[PDB]
Amino acid sequence: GMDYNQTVLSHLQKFWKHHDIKGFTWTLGRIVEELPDFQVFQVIPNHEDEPWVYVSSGIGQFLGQEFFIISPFETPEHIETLAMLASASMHYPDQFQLGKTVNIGRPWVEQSSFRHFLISLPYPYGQELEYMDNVRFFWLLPITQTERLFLNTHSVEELETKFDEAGIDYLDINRASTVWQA
Repeated sequence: GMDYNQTVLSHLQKFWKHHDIKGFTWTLGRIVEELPDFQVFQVIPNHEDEPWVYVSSGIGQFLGQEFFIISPFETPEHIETLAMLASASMHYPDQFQLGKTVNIGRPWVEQSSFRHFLISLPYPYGQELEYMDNVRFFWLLPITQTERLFLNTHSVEELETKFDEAGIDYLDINRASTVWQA
């Protein structure tokens, strides 16, 4: 509800003290029945060399975590994606845990080929963002289609090693895959 959403907003505002943050709500849609008062918060860049961050608010009251997307540009695609994930996480909470992949059902942004996220610790931001009393903030990291397939026969730890070693640019909608299979 409102009090919980304000706790999330305060948490984000404290972490990004000098950024404007916009909140979004629904008065129509899956949200209204399935997760009343759910919000998305948008952390707005101060300059062209900074990304946009979209953060859920409301999932953590049931799941113990919220999720965020780091985007190279402004797009309501992420608002739409997070509403879909709010519904999915209420139905299938076991699939919305660290180390799980999320099938977006479409590219994360239109021109990318990446259709999955890997639910990750918030490596770009650290522990000050990760924890807020009773609730954690996990990163929806886009992964390539071949990376997703790789996770069927290899661990998340192995993939995360490949990510560290490549130094993946998670803001590049066309970054190279870090894995190849025969």
